[PDB]
Amino acid sequence: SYLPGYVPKTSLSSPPWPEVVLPDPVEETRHHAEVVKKVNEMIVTGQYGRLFAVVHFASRQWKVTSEDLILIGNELDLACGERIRLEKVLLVGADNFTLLGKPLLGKDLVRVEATVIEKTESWPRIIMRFRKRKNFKKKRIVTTPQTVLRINSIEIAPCL
Amino acid sequence: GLDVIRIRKPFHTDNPSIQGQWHPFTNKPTTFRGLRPREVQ
Amino acid sequence: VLADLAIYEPKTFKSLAALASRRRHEGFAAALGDGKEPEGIFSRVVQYH
Amino acid sequence: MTGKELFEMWKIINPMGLLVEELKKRNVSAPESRLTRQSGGTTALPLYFVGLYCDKKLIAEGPGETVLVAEEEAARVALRKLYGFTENRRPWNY
Amino acid sequence: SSFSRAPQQWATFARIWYLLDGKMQPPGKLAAMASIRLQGLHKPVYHALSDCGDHVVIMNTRHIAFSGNKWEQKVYSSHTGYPGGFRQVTAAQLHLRDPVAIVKLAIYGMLPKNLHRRTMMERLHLFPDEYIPEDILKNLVEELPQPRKIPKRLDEYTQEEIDAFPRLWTPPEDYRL
Amino acid sequence: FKNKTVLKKRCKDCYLVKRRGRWYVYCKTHPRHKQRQM
Amino acid sequence: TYSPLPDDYNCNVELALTSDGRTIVCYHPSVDIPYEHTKPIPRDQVLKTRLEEKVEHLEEGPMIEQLSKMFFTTKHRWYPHGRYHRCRKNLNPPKDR
RNA sequence: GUAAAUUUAACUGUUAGUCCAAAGAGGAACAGCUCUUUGGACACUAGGAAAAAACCUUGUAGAGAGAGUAAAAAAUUUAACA
Ligand SMILES: [Mg+2]
Ligand SMILES: [Zn+2]
Repeated sequence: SYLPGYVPKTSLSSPPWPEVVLPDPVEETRHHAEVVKKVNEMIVTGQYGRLFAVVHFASRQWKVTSEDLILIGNELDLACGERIRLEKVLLVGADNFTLLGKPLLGKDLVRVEATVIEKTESWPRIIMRFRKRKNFKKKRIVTTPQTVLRINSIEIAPCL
Repeated sequence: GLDVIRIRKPFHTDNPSIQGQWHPFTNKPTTFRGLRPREVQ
Repeated sequence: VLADLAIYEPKTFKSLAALASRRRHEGFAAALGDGKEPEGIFSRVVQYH
Repeated sequence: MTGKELFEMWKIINPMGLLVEELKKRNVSAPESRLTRQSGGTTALPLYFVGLYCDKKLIAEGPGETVLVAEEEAARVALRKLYGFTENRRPWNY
Repeated sequence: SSFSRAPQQWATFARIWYLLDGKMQPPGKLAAMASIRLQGLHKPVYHALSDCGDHVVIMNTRHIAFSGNKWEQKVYSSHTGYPGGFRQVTAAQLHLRDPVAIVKLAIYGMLPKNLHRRTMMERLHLFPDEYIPEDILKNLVEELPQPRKIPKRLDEYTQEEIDAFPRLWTPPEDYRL
Repeated sequence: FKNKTVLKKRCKDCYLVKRRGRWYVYCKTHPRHKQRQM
Repeated sequence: TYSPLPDDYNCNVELALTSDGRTIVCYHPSVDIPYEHTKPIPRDQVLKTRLEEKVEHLEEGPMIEQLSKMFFTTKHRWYPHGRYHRCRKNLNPPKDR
């Protein structure tokens, strides 16, 4: 007995993409709790090494690790050799697991530590404007201030 | 003391990868007995 | 940073691709259902105030 | 010491010999080299991933332009993993 | 990965010998995926100055298929520069003369128009039939999936799907047919 | 044949046939009625 | 029974969401190449075994076409360059990691 | 709603003009034609329409190895008649 809505199996009676069934919500939330608890006990025991992070800083996103260097294109009103905490951590990850913020991770969960090690200027940049047959010719030299930060440590805490 | 010249690549890490740098055979499945395509065995 | 993860962290990029594909399947399921089913685990939006 | 590799600081000659000695003294069967992955092979730019297996279980993998150098690199990777000098190890605490 | 620097670099930048089949495939789709693989645009480590191309071995190029009437419509035009060198051959005539010229020309068109195109075309390998030389066969890795689906003519439908497909109309009993 | 854009039957014996991608008026009894669409 | 991606080439990926729903926890242990998926490793009576040292000197055309056939390039890579480019080349390039 | 306007003082330079949309005039209800009027743009930047003055998008200036966008890719296949 054919259902009122049956189509015979032709080339395009059915969608080309395979049918995808999604798991039921209750079993999926239990599975999420199990996976989160597993990753949490990995964090507790310490089965990780050489964490990396994606950190929002100075309108850019830097993929930093420990013992790293980054060059910020502005002055940071800090003395040299000064230890600061980078906070807007978009991502932290290791081998075998990563943690993803929505869009930012918890400050209790992850810390990034950086150190102002250099306050410098950039090499001179030339701005020249030339429009022809109109005697239009203009030159300028700019030197953008810069700050070199060394990323010291990336630490995570068991809070999932 | 370093030169005020052009700095390529405004970041410097010595350990760029932790999960292993991509090679072509990353994200490629293995085959029974490692057979090449159209191997007569 | 997405290209950086693609080159140097293939497992983190695979996890991101799996998350994106799972969100796609949630979107297709919601559009197909068209009713008031549960919104999905990863289709939830964290609101800020 | 920060940015350098173990066999960049400590030069060795026979990583396969060191590996079989370590596995013998920690009571592990002798490793077997197998061709996990292979590209080219007849050309002037081949690619060989050789895997070192122990009791049918992978312990190391290594790339090379020839089979012998791939096997040597796999031995070095095995030594690294067994000794704790892996690239993704925990960084030094300052 | 804990590789040494030189083996790690070699493993990242090594070349792969992809395999591809003709046999009722459209040469434009063949040429699109072959062009991606020849440029190296399938690699996340791609850069135009990094020479990251791969070898592509296309076989059964004699059995390609054109959608529509392209076998008679499509014209390949060339000019031997002597006055009167203007030659225009249809796609049928070009396929009958050279079994690999159509796929070669399609890939040559889709490759970028710079000085790297000839190097990429040297890494391209085309064979009209099932025969491949032995060294290339021992080089091959990853037969790629075909773009088309080979629409499966009437006589190789098995009886199970034949009688699973329902009957749409009842004919009169006195019709000759 | 005569090249025409509009084809017109001039007899009761003329017939329109589409051959080699073009319409034709063929007449067996009056061969002057042969017309070729262009 | 559902996986967003096939789980047999890089890592066994499992996605999870924390109880507050504020962060996404990914677990991806690497996959290992199976032993059965691998392949086993490839393998004058009276005088010396005199070392077979012949080096035939090919002229430029044959040498370049042999190199081009070997490395799958064109001839233009193998043709030489002038003193202007040779002395413009930087012989002490900068080196990062 | 906004912040400019008039007057007073002192002068230069521009006063050989192009296309587009609209209302017209002359010519052939020709012209990358000529003549007025209203309005744009160009003679200043950038992105698009293939190249590109005049069409479309967009203007106020720098550094960035960040992000959201604007305009932005042509579709069509036709003749049986008792
Ligand atoms: Mg004019
Ligand atoms: Zn007639």
